[PDB]
Amino acid sequence: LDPGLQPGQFSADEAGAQLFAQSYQSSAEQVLFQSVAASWAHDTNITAENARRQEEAALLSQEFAEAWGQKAKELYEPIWQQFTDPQLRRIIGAVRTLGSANLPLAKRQQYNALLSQMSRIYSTAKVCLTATCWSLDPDLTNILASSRSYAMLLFAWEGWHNAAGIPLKPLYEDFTALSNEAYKQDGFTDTGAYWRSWYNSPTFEDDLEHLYQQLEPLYLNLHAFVRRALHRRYGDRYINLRGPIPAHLLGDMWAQSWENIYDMVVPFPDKPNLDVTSTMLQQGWQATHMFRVAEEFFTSLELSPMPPEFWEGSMLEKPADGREVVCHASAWDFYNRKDFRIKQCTRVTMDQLSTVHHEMGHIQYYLQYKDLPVSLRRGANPGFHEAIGDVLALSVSTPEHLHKIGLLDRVTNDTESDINYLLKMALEKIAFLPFGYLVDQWRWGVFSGRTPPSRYNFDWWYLRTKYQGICPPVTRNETHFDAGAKFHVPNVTPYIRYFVSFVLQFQFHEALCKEAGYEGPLHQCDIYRSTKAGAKLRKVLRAGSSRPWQEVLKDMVGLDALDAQPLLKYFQLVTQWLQEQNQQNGEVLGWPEYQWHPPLPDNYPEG
Ligand SMILES: O=C(N[C@@H](Cc1ccccc1)P(=O)(O)C[C@H](Cc1cc(-c2ccccc2)no1)C(=O)N[C@@H](Cc1ccc(O)cc1)C(=O)O)OCc1ccccc1
Ligand SMILES: *[C@@H]1O[C@H](CO[C@@H]2O[C@@H](C)[C@@H](O)[C@@H](O)[C@@H]2O)[C@@H](O[C@@H]2O[C@H](CO)[C@@H](O[C@@H]3O[C@H](CO)[C@@H](O)[C@H](O)[C@@H]3O)[C@H](O)[C@H]2NC(C)=O)[C@H](O)[C@H]1NC(C)=O
Ligand SMILES: *[C@@H]1O[C@H](CO)[C@@H](O[C@@H]2O[C@H](CO)[C@@H](O)[C@H](O)[C@H]2NC(C)=O)[C@H](O)[C@H]1NC(C)=O
Ligand SMILES: *[C@@H]1O[C@H](CO[C@@H]2O[C@@H](C)[C@@H](O)[C@@H](O)[C@@H]2O)[C@@H](O)[C@H](O)[C@H]1NC(C)=O
Ligand SMILES: [Cl-]
Ligand SMILES: [Zn+2]
Repeated sequence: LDPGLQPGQFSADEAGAQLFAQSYQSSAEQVLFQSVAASWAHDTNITAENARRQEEAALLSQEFAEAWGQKAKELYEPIWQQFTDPQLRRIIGAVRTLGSANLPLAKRQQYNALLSQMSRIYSTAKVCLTATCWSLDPDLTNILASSRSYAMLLFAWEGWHNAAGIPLKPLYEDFTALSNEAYKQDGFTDTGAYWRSWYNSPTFEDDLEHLYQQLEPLYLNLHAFVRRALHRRYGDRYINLRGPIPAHLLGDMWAQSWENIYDMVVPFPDKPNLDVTSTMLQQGWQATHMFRVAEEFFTSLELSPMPPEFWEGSMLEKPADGREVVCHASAWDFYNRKDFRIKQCTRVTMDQLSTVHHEMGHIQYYLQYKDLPVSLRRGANPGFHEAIGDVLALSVSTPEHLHKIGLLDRVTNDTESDINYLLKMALEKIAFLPFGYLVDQWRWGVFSGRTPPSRYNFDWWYLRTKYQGICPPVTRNETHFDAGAKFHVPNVTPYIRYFVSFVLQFQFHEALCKEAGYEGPLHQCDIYRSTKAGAKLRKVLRAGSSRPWQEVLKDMVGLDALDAQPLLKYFQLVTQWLQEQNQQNGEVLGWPEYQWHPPLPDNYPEG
């Protein structure tokens, strides 16, 4: 590690602790910058040489983390817990936390290579027919979204899970052992405990569970209604009205979002067609337009536009030249207060439009807190970061806002239209809740040793059935590693943030709508052009992680805790409607025939 990047001396009291933190953050900017740059170079251009460079960049970060970490522990370890300044307690608490830098050299390199190999496998995995091969993004995504052929959907589902999952398992086991080894030397019982500590709530898991209890009836009812619709199209052989839904029929590879089957479930088809995708295509929208339209919403709020460095540096389309990339969307902070980028293999679609806003939400956060000390450049909690863009997308997707941007010709205000809109939103937002909740439950069990390699898939599918009410359409066994077929698992990034942001985003929406002086039903609010809503959001963004999230929430929303009530109020009309539909249809809520799996199609597997 470069002499300039190494730590000096500071006194072993609270006041020396203050000066230590000041120089730490000064050197960290350059280390973070070269780390992110090396990751950028790789994720936008997956080569062995670029993986190597990224790995050597991670080693440097680990040396850095070691030097300042050992120093922070040398001076402050026994005393920093009783320190009077709680913000200093945070930063020093984070510097005494070495992570992977706790590993000896050989194991650091082992760790770094594993992250690189898992990433490459997920992002370059393909499903071959017999010479031509389909990628996840766009090919398999498109199939799952628009094919209504059972065997074609199954081919894509099975192919993807087999191709991504199977080779990942050995590497995932080794990663887990080394991640746990690293973080246990930091005093955590396992890596899952570390991840959970970011929410600093001794009661985190109980709070989440109480939240899910309130939300579960909404899911059960959406599930039953949707399953009925699928039965009408796939028949009695492939759909069990008292069983779980096959996992490949819900419009999405992970059955995590159901918006793509909206056309099958829409209650009042005579009302404006709220799936704007075809209108976008008919009008000739491109990635560029999508990002510009999203930017303009942000500026209508008197938030920052994207800087020139964003437009010149970002990757907004999947490259056409022989180049493999990580296609999964991400927002990037280079930690030089100048470069900020999005990397997204953008598709011309309504859900991709929401994704664009979601990604730009991350960037906007980066722009607003760029002048904070480096350690305070995070969300109030990770869920805050995830909720920013979705909140704007809640406004954008209202029929009225879509009309304003030329994506919907007619404007209607009636109970039929509302039911249509709220159902579409439920398929996006309510359908996700079980999945957003279950992913880290699985992964927390893995980290704790409750779920050993011998039960990876067994436990995955237990949770998938328990929460989502779905079943794999083909038989799985422990050779399969179906969790590794989801991006966030091999890319070693946490998931509970998304369950938190799905609750949080309706809390934010309510507050910004009230702040904008909007008096109507919550699901018809559009905060577009509300500078008052903008100023209120800006305060949250400019705060970064400088204050406990409970206080930031309180200032914004009026409550210091997560709360499902604004989500419930938002969906009240369709919740009551779906209940009534199901009772009139004499549906069974849930999947009592838990053991049920669909048969194979007659000509499986040949297409
Ligand atoms: O860029 C990311 N994170 C990206 C993932 C990533 C993490 C680490 C390394 C590399 C990449 P994403 O979550 O923007 C990338 C995207 C977001 C998304 C999807 C969608 C969407 C909407 C409708 C239909 C389908 C998808 N909308 O937004 C993501 O991973 N989403 C999750 C969960 C999700 C789903 C729906 C949704 O509305 C929001 C979130 C998923 O795809 O499974 O991190 C920024 C950041 C910085 C500091 C602190 C916290 C977060
Ligand atoms: C779509 O329509 C709804 C419903 O509109 C109401 O009911 C209809 C059947 C008709 O009788 C309408 O004339 C009637 O307004 C609209 O929701 C309503 O918005 C109005 C105006 O913003 C609200 O009135 C306000 O109510 C507050 C108290 O909460 C007062 O302080 C204000 O002075 C003002 O009177 C009304 O509460 C609200 N009604 C309901 C049931 O939610 C909605 O605005 C409209 N949406 C769009 C996009 O046009
Ligand atoms: C993708 O990464 C590779 C490195 O793996 C880049 O190839 C280098 O490009 C420079 C300048 O063109 C050459 O001087 C080097 O000799 C190349 N290195 C190797 C190992 O071939 C390549 O430029 C990147 N592609 C894109 C589009 O950015
Ligand atoms: C796990 O399963 C592997 C493949 O699955 C099997 O073949 C497919 C095409 C389906 O027909 C399915 O019913 C079968 O389970 C097997 O090749 C492998 O041997 C199994 N692993 C173990 C340890 O038994
Ligand atoms: Cl998280
Ligand atoms: Zn995100």
